[PDB]
Amino acid sequence: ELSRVDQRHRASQLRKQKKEAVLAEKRQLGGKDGPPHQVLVVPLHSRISLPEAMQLLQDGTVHLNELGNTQNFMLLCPRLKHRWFFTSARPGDLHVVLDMAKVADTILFLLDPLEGWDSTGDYCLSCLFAQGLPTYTLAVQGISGLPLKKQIDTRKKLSKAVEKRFPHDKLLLLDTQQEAGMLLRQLANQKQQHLAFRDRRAYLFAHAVDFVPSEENNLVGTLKISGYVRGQTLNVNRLLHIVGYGDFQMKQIDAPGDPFPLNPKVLMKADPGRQESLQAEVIPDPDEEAEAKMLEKYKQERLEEMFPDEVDTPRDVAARIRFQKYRGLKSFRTSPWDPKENLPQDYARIFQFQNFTNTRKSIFKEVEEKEVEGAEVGWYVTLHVSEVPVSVVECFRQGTPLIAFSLLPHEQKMSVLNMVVRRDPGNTEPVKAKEELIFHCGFRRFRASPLFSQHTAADKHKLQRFLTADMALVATVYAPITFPPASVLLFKQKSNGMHSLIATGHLMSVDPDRMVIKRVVLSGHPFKIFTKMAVVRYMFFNREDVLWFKPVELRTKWGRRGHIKEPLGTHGHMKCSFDGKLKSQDTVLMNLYKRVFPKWTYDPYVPEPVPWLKS
RNA sequence: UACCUGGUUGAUCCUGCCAGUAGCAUAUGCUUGUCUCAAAGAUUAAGCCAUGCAUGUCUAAGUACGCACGGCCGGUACAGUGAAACUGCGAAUGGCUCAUUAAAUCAGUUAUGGUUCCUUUGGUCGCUCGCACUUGGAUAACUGUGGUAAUUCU
RNA sequence: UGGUGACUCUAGAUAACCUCGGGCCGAUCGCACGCCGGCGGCGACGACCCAUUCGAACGUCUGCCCUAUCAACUUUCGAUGGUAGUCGCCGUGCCUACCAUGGUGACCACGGGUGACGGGGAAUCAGGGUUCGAUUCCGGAGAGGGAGCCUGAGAAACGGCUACCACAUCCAAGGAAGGCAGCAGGCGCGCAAAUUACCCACUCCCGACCCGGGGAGGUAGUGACGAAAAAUAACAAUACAGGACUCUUUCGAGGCCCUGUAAUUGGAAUGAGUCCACUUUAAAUCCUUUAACGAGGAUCCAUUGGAGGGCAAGUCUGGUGCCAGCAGCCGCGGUAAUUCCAGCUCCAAUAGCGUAUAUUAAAGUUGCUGCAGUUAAAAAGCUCGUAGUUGGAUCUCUCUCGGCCGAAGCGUUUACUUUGAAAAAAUUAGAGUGUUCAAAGCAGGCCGCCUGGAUACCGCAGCUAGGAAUAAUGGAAUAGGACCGCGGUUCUAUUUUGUUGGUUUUCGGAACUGAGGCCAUGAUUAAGAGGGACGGCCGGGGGCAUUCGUAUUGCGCCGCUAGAGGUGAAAUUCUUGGACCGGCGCAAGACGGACCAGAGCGAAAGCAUUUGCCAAGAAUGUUUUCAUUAAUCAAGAACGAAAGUCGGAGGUUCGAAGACGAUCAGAUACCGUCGUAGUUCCGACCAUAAACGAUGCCGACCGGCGAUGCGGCGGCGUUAUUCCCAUGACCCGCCGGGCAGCUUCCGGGAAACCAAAGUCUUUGGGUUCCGGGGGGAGUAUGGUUGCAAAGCUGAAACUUAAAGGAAUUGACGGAAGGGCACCACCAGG
RNA sequence: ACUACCGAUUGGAUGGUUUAGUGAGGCCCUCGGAUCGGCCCCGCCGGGGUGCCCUGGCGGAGCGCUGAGAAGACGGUCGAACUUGACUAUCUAGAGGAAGUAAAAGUCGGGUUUCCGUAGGUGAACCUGCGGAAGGAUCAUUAACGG
Repeated sequence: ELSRVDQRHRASQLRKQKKEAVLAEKRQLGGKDGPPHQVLVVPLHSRISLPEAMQLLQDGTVHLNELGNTQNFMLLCPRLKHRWFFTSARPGDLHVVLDMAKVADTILFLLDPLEGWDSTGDYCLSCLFAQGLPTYTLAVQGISGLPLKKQIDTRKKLSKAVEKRFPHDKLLLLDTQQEAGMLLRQLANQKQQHLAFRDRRAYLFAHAVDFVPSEENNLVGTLKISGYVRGQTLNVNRLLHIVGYGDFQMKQIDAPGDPFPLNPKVLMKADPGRQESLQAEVIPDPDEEAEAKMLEKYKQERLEEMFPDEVDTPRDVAARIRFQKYRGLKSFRTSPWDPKENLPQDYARIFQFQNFTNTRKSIFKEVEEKEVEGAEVGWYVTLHVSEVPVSVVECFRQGTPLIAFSLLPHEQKMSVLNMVVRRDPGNTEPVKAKEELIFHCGFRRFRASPLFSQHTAADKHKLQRFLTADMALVATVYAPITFPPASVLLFKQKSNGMHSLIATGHLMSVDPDRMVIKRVVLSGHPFKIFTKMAVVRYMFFNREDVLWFKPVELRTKWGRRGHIKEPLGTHGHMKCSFDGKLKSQDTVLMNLYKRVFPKWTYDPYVPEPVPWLKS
């Protein structure tokens, strides 16, 4: 490039460009045009009382909103030219923390001085890492509640206790109002993490919610979700999803006056009939017994880890009947399988994409590179919803918040979701393949019966009958369609409504063509050995059983590969050819493959979790 | 401690590089009980900066009429301490960074017989043949009236 | 007057000047107060100037990294110099005016780049060196970019001002205000870096100042950057296991034997911790010192990498099965996995240890010490030639002024060596001294004293004084050369012509000159260096003209002609007009065989018919001449096979291209028939080759042999029909310079091989070019030459663990021979 | 569907040498005189020496004279910067062209020793034309020549 001025001027140009990008990013929050900065406060340890820090932090002009249980307020300061919205959460109550930490702009964690944090807070923090961190900001409370002598070593011990979970952060303390000024200054200017799962749709937080019942006996009426738009330009025709209560149609948007402007009734849109998105999720045209079962599950998992899929052939039931729908494959990787060969009535009830990647690109470019005529971000708007149950307002009076987000096109239909997911080491309870588990798949909450498979690059995926503690699996189930990326969480009712976390991951591409193959290997003990010829017993029990499964190729735990020549006895006595000679301590085994499909167990309603505790 | 080892071939002897070996410096991973030293926004961006601080100053010895004070003794010009303000000096030292800059900077060497110099130190300070037992006019400090949304504005 | 090495210095005299935007010659304060109405001691501030100190500012000599795909730069608008000025604190093209046309450069100017602030210095390192230095000390530069100022002794100052640019804060929209490359903090950038703490107590600085201020600085906080010390256990008895010793044939048994291992037993001793008190300190913290509690290993529990080779420590067990993976490299995985993943065991370092990148030593793989160039990567195609580098032998202290000495010249000038004085501290090497040891530190030690706080290095360049080998350079050869006296011309003597005005005092010194004497008067020698002469020759050395041969081709004539041409076979083609053929000729261009050699000449490319001319050329011979004139060469220049390219001529043969015919599962290579440019000559381009001895040029030493060419020398004998004298041709030697061969344990070398490819770790005669694993690639780009084709110079991105060189065997011959056997054959049974 | 070249849009933007022009602000010079003060002149007056010499105060005009002096301006100078073309140098959106890659078992299917330099065959390999090399495997003979 030469000519030192030329290199310098090119560098100055690039500097200008990246500074313009950064400045264009940072005005989107906490300002005259920006929406308020939502800060969610979690006291991790049980010794901390959030009211103490909450009143140290509340002083600036305050506006104390109130709810049934939680207490969140609005803060406005022209000194820092900053609008804050502080909302408090309790650890263990994973409902509230999970469904309102996915819209909060910055999370402030409180830590006791003596210990790191509570085990319940440890569970909460594990779940929050697994679903996505907006911005964490470490804080402590009891540092100045001790003399200096133990104070410095207390900070040292906390710094020791944090580096195992948070890799490196400074611990910013809260004891005085001036320290709260330092913290507020810190939270005003942070390297904001763009959690793209928030940004790609039009998500809105509700400050007011009013129910106008059309008919009180029908227990359904018009809802007034008024608050701030925080994602994209929100459009009426796109449907609206409430995080705990499903996706449904919204009828009207108005824009009233904002409650808290930084420097101190008209309707925006009604939904046209033809341009509306239609609510069509499917195609229109068509005590000690539990302990004993748990021990049986333990024995089954122990049997299905040292032996992969060894199934003993029953001598009562005929073998070609019990494995009627199975087929044999020469090689798992290379042998073709038709994805449209055998389909039930369930895949005649979902929606398929001709090309997912093209559709995802088109939808994302239509969101980003195009502008719609809806209300812009930062606006204090009100949404009138035609169809909603009453009880959500009751929940709005309980203490849980309401968050409503406008969906992408084709996000309400049913499809076959595939979730890349690995087991959390905190839980060790054996989970079978077709169990009913709760998915938190990115603002959605539902029980499902998934199917676990390997996460390889090939076409066929062998079904996993149990969840492995290190291998990363793919959970496949009928589910409402969601566009990746998406944080995915797996929970189970342990006892008394305690949601236990098992596994977490991301959402992979959604398609029904990803077939899952269930395998069964049948064992046989070779009791006669010639050179490259063997006579094997106890694999079948009839005579026509060997004749039915003639073309299937036998393999061997010691690596030999063969194919059967003839049946000899009336019982299961079987002549087999081989590449080489078997050892005397050897077993032959034959692979049988079938296509397996997930169960249709989907329901959007979820029970409210109780506060989590350790056994 | 003036050192070498594996790798071309059927095998050998070579040229020859690749790789290993030791250092030293930055980053980073994993782990970390004592104790004494101790580097630390140089590299990328000599990019941008919210807020606080970083440069002030009085002796017996320039100017005291702020009762601001305890306080003389009373017509005692000025008893004392002394805010403020004028005056004098400093603020050009220090700190910071390495962008510029290739006989430039810089280093040793010489020169000012080609110059400037606060301060400090020693000299010089009735050499001059031409109201002074004390000269003049202001201006702050203070009193009082104000302007401007606003300033260490006036 | 006084002084420097040198003044246009300092001092003195005279004539004057001395700015109204002006120069000094106390209209000042404090402290005690006191003596014959007047005189006074001490201190503070001040002041024109001088000197000083702290500096600043310009100059001087020497010393920077990479680049030629940067070779000419500078000068209209100062570039180099001269004179006068302007401005400046001064010296100057610093600026102006007038002149002159200069100044720098292959000793690399000018232009670029730099991931450049320079140095002290850091890391490594035998010796040499290589790399780094933003960074606490010194010097410099800048406060977002440029610019211009105020005030002041000192600023082109930014914690001062004024503008424009770029950002950017408060508005009441009229305006106002900026500058963290200061300390903390944020954003941003990133692989990458700490507290919006406390204090002026230490160190020092500032002020009016025994008092005030100090994000300078100190002190704590974060801190596995790096560095020093150093715990995680010690002893005894048992209980086993081994090893030796003794007694026992052995098995076995003992020891006042050894060595291990024990969630075995016993006691004692401790620190990490929790905590008091003191000390520390500005107040603290820490370290140090005390009470109190505080330890049985089944924890107050050590990690990080590894166990195929390099490279220490397992062919241990289970799982996965050329999958997953491991592995820097070589490689492993395809089922007994020595390499993956676990367990156990073990190794390495150890409060540390992995990885990535940069750089260093290894790398004698950047070579000055100290590499290589026949075949592995490499010597230019060849010669000339400038700068550069290098270069034969030779030669052994004094005359005046002052007290035997000091002053003055030295001696042609340097390089070299040695000494001396100057060369910042820290860092480094290093002396001393129990920081408890140590890294450190500069302290400390003894009954108020006694001491330390050294030293060495500090390259080059510049001063200094000796040395005179070695290496340069000079002193007399048209003799206007030295040393002495004998004279002239001119300018001058600073005192002796008491005081003088003087034409003259004398004396002596300087520049040009005429003879004389004097010097042992003055020229080292002739390289087994070179040049140049001269003699006889010698050669396919070159050019011009001339001449000859033979073949081929064409034409004319005669004769016989029906086939001829070609091939492994064939076929295309010519011919009955008349081929091929045999002969007589003519013409056209070509080429100079056999002679022809391990010969010859030429710088190489290359050069072969006779004769003449032209100018060369080596070697030999010389008791010739010049006397160092030489070797190799960046730049630059002639020649340069074939092919090619421009203009002409001529075209016999042959022939790129192009046209036929054969040959087939697939032939398009293959073979034979024609045929254009070309091959030839003349004049210009082109400048490349396997341009090859795959071996730069010059010089020295180092084995043998017996042939050849040229020249010379010495010769028994043989031939010119015995030769009448010399003279050519054979034979035996010797010398010099060549062309080559044989052989050697000269020595080299990886070897093949080589009398050089030797005299090379026992490494240095001079010099030129050039190579750095293999590809990309002699490619792209740029410059330059060329009509063009092309040539010369010439990368990188990316890519691989080999590519390569010499020699030794033979699995195998689809290579050939033998030889064997009534389990093979002949004759047969 | 994913890369990465070329490129229609002078695509736009910014900087360094610049040609020409314009030129903020400071400084210097020439001016200028908002004002402030003084020297006079009157009118009211008090004193001394004998209405006259000078005094203290007030107010007035006399463009009477004098000292200081602000704004502003011509001119010089340094000079940031602004506009216009050229040389550039760089950053940043793009219709399209030519490519390639993963996905379709979809349709049709004998010769040569090895080179080097040039020129032609069609760019290269290969072949041929001309000139060169070995880095490519030497068996047999060779005294007389006089009459």
